Parts: sequence; C-alpha cells; structure tokens
Amino acid sequence: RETWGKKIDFLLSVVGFAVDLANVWRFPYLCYKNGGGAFLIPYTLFLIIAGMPLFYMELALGQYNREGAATVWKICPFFKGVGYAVILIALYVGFYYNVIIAWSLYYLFSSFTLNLPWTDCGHTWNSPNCTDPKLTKYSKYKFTPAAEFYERGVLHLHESSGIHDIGLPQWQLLLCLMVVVIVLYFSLWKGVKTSGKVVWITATLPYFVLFVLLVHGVTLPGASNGINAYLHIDFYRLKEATVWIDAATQIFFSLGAGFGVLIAFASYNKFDNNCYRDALLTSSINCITSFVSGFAIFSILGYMAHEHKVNIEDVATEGAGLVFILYPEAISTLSGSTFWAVVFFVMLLALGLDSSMGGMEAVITGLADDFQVLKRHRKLFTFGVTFSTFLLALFCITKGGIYVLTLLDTFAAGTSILFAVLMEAIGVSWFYGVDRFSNDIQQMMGFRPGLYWRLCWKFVSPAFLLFVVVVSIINFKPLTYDDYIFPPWANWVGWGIALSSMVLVPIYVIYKFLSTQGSLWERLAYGITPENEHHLVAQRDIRQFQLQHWLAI
Amino acid sequence: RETWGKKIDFLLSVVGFAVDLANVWRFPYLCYKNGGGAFLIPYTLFLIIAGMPLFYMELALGQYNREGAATVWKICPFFKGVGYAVILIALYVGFYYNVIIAWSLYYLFSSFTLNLPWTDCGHTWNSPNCTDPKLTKYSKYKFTPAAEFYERGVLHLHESSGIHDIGLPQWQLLLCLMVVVIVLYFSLWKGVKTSGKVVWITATLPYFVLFVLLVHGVTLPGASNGINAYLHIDFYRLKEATVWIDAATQIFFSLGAGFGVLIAFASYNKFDNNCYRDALLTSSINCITSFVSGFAIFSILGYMAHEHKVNIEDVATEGAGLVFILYPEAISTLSGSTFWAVVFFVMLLALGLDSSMGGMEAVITGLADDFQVLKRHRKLFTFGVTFSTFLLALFCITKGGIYVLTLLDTFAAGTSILFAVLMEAIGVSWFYGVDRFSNDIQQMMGFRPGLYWRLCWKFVSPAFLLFVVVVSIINFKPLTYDDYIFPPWANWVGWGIALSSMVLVPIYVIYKFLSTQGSLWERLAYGITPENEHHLVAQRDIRQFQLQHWLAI
Ligand SMILES: CCCCCCCCCC(=O)O[C@H](COC(=O)CCCCCCCC)COP(=O)(O)OC[C@@H](O)CO
Ligand SMILES: CCCCCCCCCC(=O)O[C@H](COC(=O)CCCCCCCC)COP(=O)(O)OC[C@@H](O)CO
Ligand SMILES: C/C=C/c1ccc(OC[C@@H](O)CN2CCN(Cc3ccccc3)CC2)c(OC)c1
Ligand SMILES: C/C=C/c1ccc(OC[C@@H](O)CN2CCN(Cc3ccccc3)CC2)c(OC)c1
Ligand SMILES: CC(C)CCC[C@@H](C)[C@H]1CC[C@H]2[C@@H]3CC=C4C[C@@H](O)CC[C@]4(C)[C@H]3CC[C@]12C
Ligand SMILES: CC(C)CCC[C@@H](C)[C@H]1CC[C@H]2[C@@H]3CC=C4C[C@@H](O)CC[C@]4(C)[C@H]3CC[C@]12C
Ligand SMILES: CC(C)CCC[C@@H](C)[C@H]1CC[C@H]2[C@@H]3CC=C4C[C@@H](O)CC[C@]4(C)[C@H]3CC[C@]12C
Ligand SMILES: CC(C)CCC[C@@H](C)[C@H]1CC[C@H]2[C@@H]3CC=C4C[C@@H](O)CC[C@]4(C)[C@H]3CC[C@]12C
Ligand SMILES: CC(C)CCC[C@@H](C)[C@H]1CC[C@H]2[C@@H]3CC=C4C[C@@H](O)CC[C@]4(C)[C@H]3CC[C@]12C
Ligand SMILES: CC(C)CCC[C@@H](C)[C@H]1CC[C@H]2[C@@H]3CC=C4C[C@@H](O)CC[C@]4(C)[C@H]3CC[C@]12C
Ligand SMILES: CC(C)CCC[C@@H](C)[C@H]1CC[C@H]2[C@@H]3CC=C4C[C@@H](O)CC[C@]4(C)[C@H]3CC[C@]12C
Ligand SMILES: CC(C)CCC[C@@H](C)[C@H]1CC[C@H]2[C@@H]3CC=C4C[C@@H](O)CC[C@]4(C)[C@H]3CC[C@]12C
Ligand SMILES: CC(C)CCC[C@@H](C)[C@H]1CC[C@H]2[C@@H]3CC=C4C[C@@H](O)CC[C@]4(C)[C@H]3CC[C@]12C
Ligand SMILES: CC(C)CCC[C@@H](C)[C@H]1CC[C@H]2[C@@H]3CC=C4C[C@@H](O)CC[C@]4(C)[C@H]3CC[C@]12C
Ligand SMILES: CC(C)CCC[C@@H](C)[C@H]1CC[C@H]2[C@@H]3CC=C4C[C@@H](O)CC[C@]4(C)[C@H]3CC[C@]12C
Ligand SMILES: CC(C)CCC[C@@H](C)[C@H]1CC[C@H]2[C@@H]3CC=C4C[C@@H](O)CC[C@]4(C)[C@H]3CC[C@]12C
Ligand SMILES: CC(C)CCC[C@@H](C)[C@H]1CC[C@H]2[C@@H]3CC=C4C[C@@H](O)CC[C@]4(C)[C@H]3CC[C@]12C
Ligand SMILES: CC(C)CCC[C@@H](C)[C@H]1CC[C@H]2[C@@H]3CC=C4C[C@@H](O)CC[C@]4(C)[C@H]3CC[C@]12C
Repeated sequence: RETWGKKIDFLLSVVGFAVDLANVWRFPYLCYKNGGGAFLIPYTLFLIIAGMPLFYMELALGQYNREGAATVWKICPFFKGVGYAVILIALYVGFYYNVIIAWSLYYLFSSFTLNLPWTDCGHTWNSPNCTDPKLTKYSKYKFTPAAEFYERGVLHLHESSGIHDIGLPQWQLLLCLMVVVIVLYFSLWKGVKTSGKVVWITATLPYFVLFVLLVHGVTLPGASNGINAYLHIDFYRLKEATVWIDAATQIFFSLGAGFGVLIAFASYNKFDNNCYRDALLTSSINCITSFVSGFAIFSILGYMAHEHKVNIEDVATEGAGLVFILYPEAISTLSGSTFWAVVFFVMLLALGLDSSMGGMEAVITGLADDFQVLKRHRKLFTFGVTFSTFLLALFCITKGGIYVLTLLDTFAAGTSILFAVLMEAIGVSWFYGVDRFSNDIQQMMGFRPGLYWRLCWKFVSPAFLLFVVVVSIINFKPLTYDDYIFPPWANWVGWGIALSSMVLVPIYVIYKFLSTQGSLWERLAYGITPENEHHLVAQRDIRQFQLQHWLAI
Repeated sequence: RETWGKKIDFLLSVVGFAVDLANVWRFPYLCYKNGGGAFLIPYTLFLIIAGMPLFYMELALGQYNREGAATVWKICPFFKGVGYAVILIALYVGFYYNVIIAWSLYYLFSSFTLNLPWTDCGHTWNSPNCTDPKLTKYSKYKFTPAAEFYERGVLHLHESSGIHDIGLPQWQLLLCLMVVVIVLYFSLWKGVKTSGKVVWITATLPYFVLFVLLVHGVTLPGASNGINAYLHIDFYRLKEATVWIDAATQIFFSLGAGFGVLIAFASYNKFDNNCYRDALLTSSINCITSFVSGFAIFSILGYMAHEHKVNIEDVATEGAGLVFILYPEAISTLSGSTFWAVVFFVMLLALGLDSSMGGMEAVITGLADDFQVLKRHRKLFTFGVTFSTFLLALFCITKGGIYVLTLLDTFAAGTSILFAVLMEAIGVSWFYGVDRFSNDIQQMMGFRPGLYWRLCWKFVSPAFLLFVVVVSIINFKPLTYDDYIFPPWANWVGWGIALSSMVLVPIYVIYKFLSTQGSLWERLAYGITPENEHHLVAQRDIRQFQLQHWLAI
C-alpha cells in the first residue's frame, strides 16, 4: 500500500485535516436552528465521551487492519455489512456535498464584479419584495439581497412550489457541478496524493478567514445581541431530543466517524503513528473552530438584526444556505469587498473539494480492497464513482433541488450513520474484544489505552449511540425548510433511503450465514471469528463463546 | 456451454417460440393506430426484405460465435459496443414488459368471479360517466366498463393528471409485480431450461385462443364493418413515415432482432441446426399469427362499434391497453365467460413470462460471457437483473405509470434498436465480410446462402435501416396517449434514454482506440480484425484494408 508524505504527516499539519465543510457550513446552521448556547454543551459532551473515543477507535482499527472501509472487518465477517453501509453513507454525502461546492463556484463567478450582486436590489432575480436596509416579515424575513440572490439568482427556488415539482437543472449550476466533478476526477485518478497544494492551503486560509470574520464581527454595531444570545444556554432545548441528535450528527460529520474516511486514511499511515495525540489535537482544534465559527455567525446575525430591525431568531433561514447569506453581507461591509469575497470563495472551494476527495477516497479505497479488479482500473473506477455522484446529484441543482439536498442531509446521513457507528462499536468492543484492541494499540504505539478509553468504547459510547438512535426513531419530527412542510411521502422516502443503508447489516449476516457451509456452530464461528483465526473453528476454540470474552472490560 | 433439449428443438416446436407478447399485445394497437390494412404491406415488406434476413444473420452469428449478445462481436471489437446496447435495450423492455404481465395477473384475480368487473357499471372504480350498452364522445369514448376497469380499477389513471405527477405505486400492482419477478427469478436461477411446461403450453394455448376469438368475431353482429376496414389499404398512410417505423419496430419485437435473444438462443443450439428453415417457418407463422390477430381485433372493434353506436376509429384507445379492452368484452359475450377469461389470462401470463425469460436470458447470457465471475454467481446475478428491473419498473405501476410505459415503449425501443441493428448489419456485412459469413454458414449447415440473402444483408437491409433511422430522427412526432400531449421535457427525456443506448457504439470505439497500444495503423487493425486473427496485425495482412473486402458482394 501507499504511504502519506512527510508534509501531510507533520505535527502541525493535522489541523489542515481538522477543517471541514461541516464546521464551516453545517455547524453554523445546526447551531442557529438549535438556538445557540444550548447546542455547545451537547456538542462538547458528545465530543468528549463519544466523538473522540470513536475517532481513536477508527484510527487504530484502520492503522492495524491496513484495509479499506469495508474489508477492515476481516476480524468479524458478520459486521462487514456495516462497511458498505458507511460507504453508501459517504456516497449519500457525495449526492449533496458536491452540490454545495459548485454553489460557491457560482459565487466565485459572482465575485469578479465591482458591485456585488448580494449588496442591493434592482437586478433581474430580485423580486419586487426585495428590501435593502440602505434603501417586512417576522417569520423568516427572506427579503434580503443576499437571500434573494441565493434563492432566486442561484437556486431559482421561485420557479418551484415544492419537492414534487423540482423542475430542470439550471445550466449555470450544471456547468459548475461539471467543473467540480472534473476537478474531483483529475485530482484522484492517480490514487492518494502524498503532498498537495490543496491540503496545504486548507491549513492556513480557513483560520485566517475565521479570524478576519471575528475581528469584523466584534466591531459591527448590534453584534452584542448576537454575542449575548450565543452565550445563553436554553435548558428547555437540552430537555428536547433534537439538539442531541444534531450534536451527534455534527460531531460525526466534523470528525469523519461513520463515513470510512478515517479508516482509509489510517490504512496508508505508518505502523507507529500515535493516533492518541492526533485524536486529542483534532478534537481540540475542531472544538475551538466550531466555537469561533458560531461566535462569528451570531455576531453577523446580531449585525443583520440591527440593520434590518428584525428579531435574531427570524432574520435568516435555518437551512443549508445560511452561510451563503451571513458571510457575504459581512464581506460587503469590509473595505474592498471584492478581494475578501474572492478569498472567502476560494477558501470554500478548497475545503469543499478537500472534503469531497477525502469522502470519495473512503468509497474507492474500500471498494478496491473489496474487489482488487477496481484497484487496477482506478481511472475507470474513479470515473464511475464521480460520474454516478454527478448524475444522482443532478437532482439537487434543479429549481427545487434544495429540498432534496435538505432531505438527504437529514435522512441519508441521520439515524443511518448513528446505527452504523453503533454496530461498529458493538463489533469492536464486544464481538472482537476490548482486550485484543488494547493489545493491538500497545503493539502499534507502545502503550495500552487507559480505563477511560476502554469504558467509553465498551459501555459509554455504545449506550449513548443506542440512546440517540432511540430518540431519533421514536421522537421523529417532520422536515420543514423553515417555511414549507414536507409531505408525508417525502419523509417516507427519506426513511427508506436511511433504511437502504441500515438494513445492509442483517442482509449481510443472512448472506454470511447461508454462504457458509456447516452446522449452526460452524456458521456462527466462521461469522464471528477472524479469517486468519478460522483454524480455531476446527479446534473448537472460540473466544466469543466464553463468558470471559464478553466480561473482558 | 449447455444445449437445448429435444422437446424445444423439435421441428413442430419453433411455433412455440413464434408466439410473443408483441404479436398479441403490441401488433393489435400498432395496427389500430396505423389504421389497419395500410399497416400489413409495410409489415410484410420489412419481414421479407429486412426482418427475415436479419433473423437468419443473427441466428447464424449466434450459432457460429458461441457467445452472448455482446461477446458475439469477437470478430470485430469496434462493434462490441452495440452488444451492450441491445442488452440495455432488452433491459429497457424489462422496464415495461414485466409491468404488462402483472396487469394480466390482476385480471386473473378479477377472473374468479361470477359477475366480471368489466361487464357493467355500478362498481367503486366506475365513475358516473361509465356507460353500459345493455343499460357520449366521438374522440376516444373511454366510458366503457372494460375501459373504466382498466384505467380506474387497475391503473388508477384518474388519480393522476400527467407524467409529471405519477403518484404512488398501487399495492395490488405492487404485489402482482412482486409475484411476477419472483416467478422470473425462480424460473431462471438454474440457467437455461432444456425442457419446460411453460414453453410447452405456449405452443398450443395461444393458437387455440386466437381460433376461438376468430370464430366468435366472425359471428358477432356488426363485425363486418371492422372486417372491411381491416381489408382496406390507405395509401396516404403509406406515404407517411410513421407506419414504416411502427412496422419495423413490430417486426424487430416479434422476431427478437435487436435484443440479443436470438444470438443467446443460437449460442446453445447445435453446430448443424438449419437456421434457414427455422427462419422461414418463424417468419411465416409470425405473419399468419399477426394477420389473424389483426382480423380478430378489427372484428371485436366492429362489434363494439355496433353495440355502442360509435365510430370504429374512435371506439377504443390506441395505447398499450387496447387488448385489455377488446378481448375481455368478447369473452363477456361467449357462454361461460369465467372459464374463457381464466384461460385467456393464463395464456397471457404464459406468453408474457416466456418472453420476459427469453429477454432476461439475453441480458444474462451476454453479461456472463463478458464477465465469467457472473457465470458462477448465476443466482446472485439473476437476482440483480430481476431486482433492478423490478425497481426501475416500480415507475410504471404508479397512478400515471402508463405514461412512462408508453414513453419507454416509444423511445427506449424506438430508433435505438434501429440504429443498433443497422450497426450490426454494417459490422457483419462490411467490416466482417459477407464472404466469411457465407463460408461459416456453409461449414455449419452444408450450403452457401444465395444471392438474395447476401444482397439483403449487404445492401437492402442496411439501406432500409438507414432510411427508417432517418425518417425516425427527422420526421419525429410528439407522443400522445390518445388524449394527453406529452410535454416537451418528456420527449427530451425519451430521446436521452434512446441516446443512452445509441451512443454506446462511439464510446466503445473511443475506448477500444485508447486502450489499444500502438500507432493508428495498429489500433485500427486491432479494432477491425478478429481476436484470433490478431497475429495478422503483426504480419500486416488486413483484409479490411483491401478493396476486394468491401467489394466482396
Ligand atoms: C438496498 C437493497 C439492496 C439489496 C442488495 C443486497 C445484495 C447483497 C450482496 C452482498 O452482500 O455481497 C457483498 C458484496 O457485494 C457488494 O459489493 C455490495 C452489495 C451491497 C448492495 C447494496 C446496493 C444498494 C444501492 C458481500 O460479498 P463478500 O462475500 O463479502 O465478498 C465478495 C467480494 O466482494 C470480496 O470478497
Ligand atoms: C449512458 C452513459 C454511460 C457511460 C459509461 C461508459 C463506460 C464505458 C466502459 C466500457 O466501455 O467498458 C466495457 C465494459 O464495461 C461494461 O461492462 C459495460 C459498460 C457500459 C456502461 C453503460 C451503462 C449505462 C446505464 C468494455 O469492456 P471490454 O474491454 O470490452 O471487456 C472488459 C470485460 O468486461 C470483458 O473483457
Ligand atoms: C491521524 C488522523 C488524522 C485525521 C484528522 C482529521 C480528518 O478529517 C476527518 C473529516 O474531515 C472527514 N470529513 C468528513 C466529511 N466528509 C465526508 C464526505 C463523504 C463523501 C463526500 C464528501 C465528504 C469527509 C471529510 C482526517 O481525515 C482525512 C484524518
Ligand atoms: C432457431 C431459432 C428459433 C427461435 C424462433 C423465435 C424466437 O423468438 C424470438 C422472440 O420471441 C423474442 N422475443 C422478443 C421480445 N422479447 C424481448 C424482451 C426483452 C426483455 C424482457 C422481455 C422481453 C424477447 C422475446 C426465438 O427466440 C427464443 C428463437
Ligand atoms: C439511483 C441510485 C443511485 C439510488 C439513488 C438514491 C437517491 C439519490 C434517490 C432515492 C429516492 C430519490 C427521490 C425519490 C422521489 C423524489 C420526488 C421527485 O419529485 C423529485 C426527486 C426525488 C426527491 C428523488 C431524488 C433522488 C432520491 C433521493
Ligand atoms: C442510476 C444513476 C447513478 C444514473 C442515472 C440517473 C438518471 C436516470 C437520472 C439522474 C437525475 C435525473 C434527472 C433529474 C431531473 C430531471 C428534470 C425533470 O424535469 C425531467 C427529468 C430529469 C432530467 C431527470 C432525468 C433522469 C436523471 C438524469
Ligand atoms: C445518460 C442519462 C442516464 C443521464 C444524462 C444526464 C445529463 C446528461 C442530463 C440529465 C438532465 C439534463 C438537463 C435537463 C434540462 C436542462 C435545461 C435546459 O437548459 C437544457 C439543458 C439541461 C441543463 C440538461 C443538460 C443535460 C442533463 C444534465
Ligand atoms: C474478481 C473479483 C474481485 C470480483 C470483481 C467484481 C467487481 C468488479 C464487481 C462486483 C460487484 C460490482 C458492483 C455491484 C454494484 C454496483 C452498484 C451500481 O450502482 C454501480 C456498479 C457497482 C458499484 C458494481 C461495480 C462492479 C463490481 C464492484
Ligand atoms: C460529465 C463529466 C463527468 C465527464 C467526464 C469525462 C472524463 C472522466 C473522461 C472524458 C475524456 C477522458 C480522457 C480521454 C482520453 C484519455 C487519454 C488516455 O491516454 C488516458 C485517459 C484519458 C486522459 C481520458 C481520461 C478520462 C476522461 C477525461
Ligand atoms: C451504478 C452506475 C453509477 C454505473 C456504474 C458503472 C461502473 C461501476 C462500471 C462501468 C464500467 C465498469 C468496468 C468495465 C470493465 C472492467 C474490466 C474488468 O476486467 C474489471 C472491471 C471493470 C474495470 C469494470 C468496473 C466497473 C465499471 C467501472
Ligand atoms: C429480500 C431482498 C429484497 C433483500 C435481501 C435479499 C437476500 C437476503 C438474498 C437475495 C439473494 C440471496 C442469495 C441468492 C443465492 C444464493 C446462493 C446459495 O448457494 C447460497 C445463498 C445465496 C448466496 C443467497 C443468500 C441470500 C440472498 C443474498
Ligand atoms: C436508474 C437507471 C437504472 C436508469 C433508469 C432509466 C429509466 C428507467 C429512467 C430514465 C429517465 C427516467 C424518467 C425521468 C423523469 C421522470 C418524470 C417524473 O415525473 C416521473 C418519472 C420519470 C418519467 C422517469 C421514469 C424513469 C426513467 C425513464
Ligand atoms: C437504480 C435502480 C436500479 C434502483 C433504485 C431505484 C429507486 C431509487 C427508485 C425506483 C422507483 C422509485 C420510486 C418511484 C415512485 C415513487 C412515488 C413518489 O410519489 C415518491 C417516490 C417513489 C416512491 C420513488 C422512490 C425511488 C424509487 C424506489
Ligand atoms: C431500496 C430502495 C432504493 C427502493 C425501494 C423500493 C420499494 C421497496 C418501495 C419503493 C416505492 C414503495 C411504495 C411507495 C408507496 C406505496 C403506497 C402505500 O400503499 C405504501 C406502500 C407502497 C406500495 C410502497 C411499497 C414499497 C415500495 C414499492
Ligand atoms: C474478473 C473480470 C471478469 C471482471 C469482473 C467484473 C464484473 C463482476 C463487474 C464489472 C462491471 C460490473 C457492472 C458495471 C455496471 C453495472 C450497472 C449497475 O446499474 C448495476 C451493476 C453492474 C451491472 C455491474 C455488475 C458487476 C460487473 C459486471
Ligand atoms: C422483492 C423481491 C424481488 C425479492 C426477491 C428475493 C429473492 C431473490 C431471495 C430472497 C430470499 C432468498 C433465498 C434465501 C435462502 C436460500 C437458501 C440457500 O441455500 C439457497 C438460496 C436461497 C433459496 C435464497 C434464494 C434467493 C431468495 C429467494
Ligand atoms: C445497478 C443496480 C441494479 C445494482 C446491481 C447490483 C449487482 C450488479 C451486484 C450486487 C452484488 C454483486 C455481487 C457481489 C459479490 C460478488 C462476488 C465476486 O467474487 C464476483 C462478483 C459478485 C458475484 C457481484 C456481482 C454483481 C452484484 C450481483
Ligand atoms: C464524456 C463521458 C460522459 C462519456 C464517454 C467517456 C469515455 C470516452 C471515457 C471516460 C473514461 C475514459 C477512460 C479513463 C481512463 C483510461 C485509462 C487509460 O490508460 C486509457 C484510456 C482510458 C481507458 C479512458 C478511455 C475513455 C473513457 C472510457
């Protein structure tokens, strides 16, 4: 297998992997939808007890097994079905993640203008309802130039009444997505890249942009209200279950657990990489980045509330287009809006593409370790993955493609990834054993995990994942894009898409049971024991059939 | 490879293969849409000059190459891309052919009743507009019990305004299609069947049913008008180009040319089977069956026109549901309608399933000869093909699935199959050579083809195929289900589906050119010469680069 270069394996380079589109785009709107302040406590809790333990576990598993997202379960075939699952989950992300980058690309095409299109009204897409503060509603107040440009000048949402009538893909977004998938193909057709300019620029540009945004927000008039709202904890929202689900999903998106990216990345690392320090640094940097991003978001929200004289909770939307409304307007206030807008759009395109490459690599590395034919047909396989994503994403660039994008973001990567990571934790801590995992970590790095890590991997994280799965399944809420209630059939289609990845585990356990020849004992042994230890099936020496294995702790 | 049993290889068994759903369902409505009488001349002409020559050519090619639908082009790689094409074309058929059988299955569920649901009004699905002759419009007159039961009680077309709002799949049609695909899987998971009861009953039941229908129609009052209309030739319709396209498509559907069924069937035949006599008998029996089916259809049309006092051209629809309106009502007139209806529905289910098995075999035999992995994973591969068809066909059992079914029947199997068979004829008669084909036929059967067959394979059939392709592309007409004009985007989607199979040829020639290593000369030689004769590329002895090859005649 290949190995990453010294540039990306540096101690000060992991921060480059810490940045992701979820922390720049998804975390802002998730926190705004959850109120702000009431979302940081569940986020930090799931990071310290669930996110970081699963992060370390996936890193160690990928470093040990030296396999992709699916084959990494060579120690227990009965859980191999979850691998493909997360792969499909990653594929689901490609159905919408690539759609967002192209959006920023269109903004790039709107960035080379003296007068920015999101500054004032009077353009073609601007409806008569467009309101310019320099020159109406307490529900969402979508009558701002930045919102009119995003909904009518980019997505053309005014030409669609709902998800039932999506329309036709806009030619602008069509060409943008074509350029995006072409770059994605030409940046991955030669396998992994030891060192690249793309991963190098994503380590300094995002932090600089966030610092500039913070310095601008702390000086904007009226941002004090947003700052105070961000530092206010609403316990009645903590009593609700949606906040915890959103925090878990955001943690899994930011850290990458549940997509196969971590295992694929660790499969090409060295046999002595200290994943403990890497996990600590990643968690800390991600928490700090999320905190400062939420602070800047609430500062911009307070500024817009002061400028438009609208309430903070009703000044902008709570969907996937929030960062395309708040961030641009602030750039309009800074001197030289053109240069800052260009820099911000280039940063978005960079982090967006770096995330798509990481996610697509997880799909390929896994499917090639499954089928060695695809290992040699990389350029043809890459094309298939990218081209399939481009097509199945043509749905999200239609006049009403934002609805399908939100549906995929809510259901395709909702309870499915939670169930996947729960099955992974169960298969690693119970079926495989915490003792064997600790011995592997010791023989790889030189030290055994403490009581805390093992108790989290075996008891804390699985229990919390089961809890969030239960509250996601039972306490379900209908999807609404802040104004439009999705019809019941849309929710049924979303649940079916989620089940498409969820039921991959029992389907595989059924297949692994029928394909295996022998009695029930032999079938169960071949399904729960590692391949290289299959000889122990002949000697009738199975650890999982002993009480000491499940009581290892 | 396997060999067919003596029961299906008998001289009096080829008639069993002569019967098909196209001659029982598609030919009736195609002839009714084209007027009747003006359609038999183009049909017979395309059968005698285009249909039978291509039939014999495909039979001989499949018997010689001993390969599937795609690999049969081992003599010329540059045309291998057409193989997959026709395979996909066959797959396109599976998107709607399986939907029709299930319909008859529902009729079977409606056949075990004393009072047939298509006899009178008063039921739940029957709208207030239902008219019973025993107890309105000159456009289509869809107010008959048999039409109300088909459009509202089976397809539920009243719950859909157009193709834009298809709706949700009916649970009745859902279970019917599930049973159909289950039977299709359990009847093909063990490869080809040397002898089967299904292919045995399809050789006597269809002819008996057609004879009974003829005897009933010749005695029905008012059928004389339909008989006279069927024996009337409208030359102004022959001047039009749509009649010729419909005749060519019906010939290709009845004979199987353009789907890979003939090549796959001949691949398992013996090395001495006289495909000349088989082609003659098949063409004759198919022509006689089409003639008698059209005669019975026009007799029933005249009877219904006399009973309802409506014009013959406006008494029924011109879509895929004509045979579900004309044939049932006649059964209502015969004594013991229950038994005859059950027999007719069982015959339809039989011929319908026999055609789906033949078409699916063409897809599998071909894809397995392409990839020997799928040869061993037959039950898993079969499942994939059948399951994919079942899903992609869920679209045609929706409230407005008849529109998508008609779109697929018109575009997915329209100009695409014409271009495919044209490319096949060009690759066999010009690139491969008529002389080599004649030598192969001589060494297989013992006699060389006459001047007529070679002139048809080289000059007549390719010219007529080019002509019908030109008149299909230039002289295009918008699709209408006899009342509803399909929107332009529907026609664009149909043309895109057709191009999906059409452009598979240049895509493959491009791939075969890039993958081949060497200069332009070596690439062209490896792309136009047979694999086993690739050594001739080294000796620089290429027949296609000689004037005598293209002037073989
Ligand atoms: C939403 C319902 C889908 C039901 C479709 C159910 C087939 C189940 C075959 C199956 O499970 O075989 C796998 C290998 O097959 C694969 O690729 C992935 C199969 C997963 C298909 C999901 C597609 C979803 C869009 C397991 O094969 P293996 O025995 O582990 O290894 C074989 C070779 O790949 C490497 O050894
Ligand atoms: C509607 C646009 C599709 C563009 C997608 C374009 C890929 C083109 C690969 C290609 O052409 O490789 C083939 C083998 O690949 C296949 O299966 C069938 C590929 C056809 C895909 C059509 C799917 C349509 C739903 C040829 O491979 P080969 O070199 O002849 O043999 C390889 C092995 O199969 C047997 O030797
Ligand atoms: C020693 C370990 C270092 C380390 C630290 C942090 C990392 O980041 C991990 C995250 O950013 C991974 N994203 C998560 C979101 N996407 C998912 C996706 C899926 C499909 C298409 C597009 C996007 C994928 C990207 C990382 O992974 C390379 C490695
Ligand atoms: C020596 C030769 C004897 C012979 C004579 C006539 C034959 O019939 C040939 C035709 O009926 C073939 N149909 C054509 C229509 N369908 C297409 C289809 C595709 C996909 C799904 C369902 C249906 C496929 C079926 C034949 O092929 C077995 C062999
Ligand atoms: C085709 C293979 C790759 C699987 C594709 C999975 C995803 C992309 C599919 C599964 C179900 C699909 C949805 C089903 C129905 C509708 C309603 C329609 O009015 C717009 C498209 C929309 C919203 C589809 C978008 C794409 C979708 C979400
Ligand atoms: C199976 C997947 C991976 C590949 C094939 C996907 C194809 C069949 C899908 C993907 C996106 C789809 C398009 C999405 C939206 C529209 C706009 C609508 O007004 C007409 C149909 C049209 C133009 C669809 C045609 C079919 C389409 C191109
Ligand atoms: C090969 C099949 C399965 C999939 C084809 C996918 C691509 C080629 C198709 C699917 C939907 C298509 C789009 C549908 C509608 C429009 C709007 C109009 O401005 C024409 C171009 C444009 C923008 C089309 C471009 C091509 C398109 C994106
Ligand atoms: C020789 C051994 C390793 C077998 C190799 C078989 C490989 C090449 C086959 C078997 C399973 C196949 C996959 C099964 C299903 C799908 C989903 C479909 O939407 C796109 C193609 C794709 C992704 C196939 C690609 C080719 C594939 C990976
Ligand atoms: C709509 C979008 C997704 C289409 C993308 C098409 C891409 C995948 C295709 C189109 C043309 C292709 C190229 C055509 C020819 C060559 C030269 C050959 O020596 C190496 C491969 C290479 C360089 C191909 C790589 C893949 C390629 C760039
Ligand atoms: C599911 C939808 C998106 C279609 C996906 C098509 C993909 C999976 C298909 C299209 C063409 C295929 C390739 C065609 C031929 C070969 C050569 C063979 O020796 C190994 C497999 C390989 C390399 C195939 C891999 C899978 C492949 C790339
Ligand atoms: C219910 C459907 C839609 C989803 C789940 C289907 C699963 C359970 C089915 C579908 C096809 C099945 C396979 C078909 C054939 C074989 C070969 C046989 O020698 C062993 C069992 C095995 C390998 C089956 C295992 C179970 C299987 C994979
Ligand atoms: C997914 C892979 C297997 C390819 C599928 C090809 C066929 C089945 C696809 C290609 C384009 C599709 C059509 C594209 C758009 C529409 C309009 C929508 O209002 C109803 C469905 C309908 C009419 C689709 C039916 C299915 C369709 C015809
Ligand atoms: C790629 C192919 C072979 C397999 C996957 C096909 C899937 C994605 C398609 C095939 C038929 C589709 C369904 C067809 C019609 C409807 C009714 C509509 O009101 C909601 C969506 C729904 C329920 C679709 C959901 C997605 C669907 C199930
Ligand atoms: C796995 C994904 C990709 C495809 C799933 C396809 C099957 C399982 C889905 C697709 C559309 C679904 C149908 C959509 C709507 C209805 C109407 C209502 O009476 C509920 C059942 C029924 C009839 C569903 C049954 C299941 C169904 C047929
Ligand atoms: C070892 C050699 C022979 C390579 C074998 C690779 C085979 C198993 C692979 C390569 C090409 C693949 C196909 C490529 C594309 C598609 C279309 C998709 O909608 C369903 C899966 C399907 C039909 C794949 C099935 C698996 C497949 C046939
Ligand atoms: C919705 C429809 C299409 C689902 C069809 C599912 C079919 C393909 C699946 C479901 C259950 C499967 C069976 C489950 C178990 C066995 C026993 C094994 O020793 C041989 C295969 C066999 C007999 C499988 C054959 C394929 C099978 C019948
Ligand atoms: C394109 C849509 C309909 C999905 C189609 C999925 C089909 C093509 C996939 C699903 C599971 C796949 C199988 C999974 C694993 C193996 C074992 C390998 O050693 C040879 C290929 C084989 C036997 C694959 C053949 C292709 C396959 C059957
Ligand atoms: C334009 C797109 C959408 C359709 C047509 C794509 C065709 C022309 C492209 C897509 C991917 C391409 C392949 C990608 C990579 C390679 C490997 C290289 O060593 C030889 C050429 C070859 C084998 C290319 C041949 C041409 C190819 C098959």
